[PDB]
Amino acid sequence: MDKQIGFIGCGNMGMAMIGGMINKNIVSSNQIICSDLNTANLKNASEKYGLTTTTDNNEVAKNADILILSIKPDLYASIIKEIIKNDAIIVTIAAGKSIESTENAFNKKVKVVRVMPNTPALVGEGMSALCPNEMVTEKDLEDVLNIFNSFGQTEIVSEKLMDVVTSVSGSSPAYVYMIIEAMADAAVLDGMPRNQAYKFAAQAVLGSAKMVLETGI
Amino acid sequence: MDKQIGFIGCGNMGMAMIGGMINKNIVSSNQIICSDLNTANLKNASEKYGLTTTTDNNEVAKNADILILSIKPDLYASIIKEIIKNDAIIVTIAAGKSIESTENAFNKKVKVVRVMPNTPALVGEGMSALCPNEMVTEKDLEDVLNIFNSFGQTEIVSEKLMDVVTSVSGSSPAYVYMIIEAMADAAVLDGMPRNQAYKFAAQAVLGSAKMVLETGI
Repeated sequence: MDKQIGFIGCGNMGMAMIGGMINKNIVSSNQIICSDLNTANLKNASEKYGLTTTTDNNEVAKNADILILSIKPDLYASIIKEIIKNDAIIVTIAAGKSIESTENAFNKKVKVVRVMPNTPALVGEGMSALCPNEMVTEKDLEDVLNIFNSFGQTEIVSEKLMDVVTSVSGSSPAYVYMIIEAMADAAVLDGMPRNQAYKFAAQAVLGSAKMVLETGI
Repeated sequence: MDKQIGFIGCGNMGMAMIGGMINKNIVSSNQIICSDLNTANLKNASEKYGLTTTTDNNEVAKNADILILSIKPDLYASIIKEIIKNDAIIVTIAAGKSIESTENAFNKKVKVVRVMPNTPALVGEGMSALCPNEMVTEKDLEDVLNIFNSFGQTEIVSEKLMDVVTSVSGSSPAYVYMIIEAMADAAVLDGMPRNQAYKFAAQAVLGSAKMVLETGI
């Protein structure tokens, strides 16, 4: 896409999203601008991707066709705008704040997509739940999906199920770590080196999950 | 590679390997020849990939620089050759037969790589253990790794650990199905549609496993 992408917040999750978009050739680095409250994060974004960085959240929002907000739930009210483009798509992540809440911060009729991504986005295997408001068009939604598809899978869900979404992704790590450790320990006891054992176990788990994902619904 | 690839056996696993190699541009379909005892399998290979098929296992072996054997463990002794190229790499899959055993069937000094792949190769997320004999060169091994890398991960293991390899991949499906079902059921009880619930659960598991695979050894 020829869209300008703006990130308010560029810690681990922002970096993950930018990495996906570049890896999948969805946008070029010269189409991305970011801010963060932490200077080390700006430095990391700049040095890794070569994108435009700024200390002014207004410079990010000024030209952004898609504006991604990845800040503390507690900071939302503060950051949220008269400078945003009239047709900008606002994307809120690490949902803890509803679409209603975000609409009432901008006041006006604004396009909003509330998203709940998860940690494995960091390795290109995220699961992202998206919920658009009524201002978002079919093409607008397609653009946001293309972004989240670049580092994981995506699903459209009602806002009422976002709680259920958090539950799934909050539980998975413990469940997975337990079965990987079990398989890896059994292998180590049978003579396999530990680093090799974890690789076999993790990839075995990943492959079985992919089988379920792709075959037998 | 400019190598001719030969498959004796082209059921699910052969099809998986061919699909990976084509998907990753490792070889073109015009570099692949296959046989199988089952006519429906030959038909499937031909119609899906457009490769050369034959009812003669000798025609497969005649020109193959890499010969992949994916038949019944019970059929190995029968199929195994004076026609094979002098420098051909013999790849045995679904290991139940040792390198020693395969060497003694060919009689001569033959290059052999015993491989143990697993079902999720079918979806591009296999875990393959490889063990070469002393005739295989560094470049020979690299070529075989490139093939198995095209539908999964790979590891070089001693033959004594192949038993451990079978154990890991034989146990994973039950462990994974149990945690995916658990997560999916909890989501369904909380109002999420079942097909959506399985997608979230499976991708959550896949992502956590990828995190272990990539970060923290």
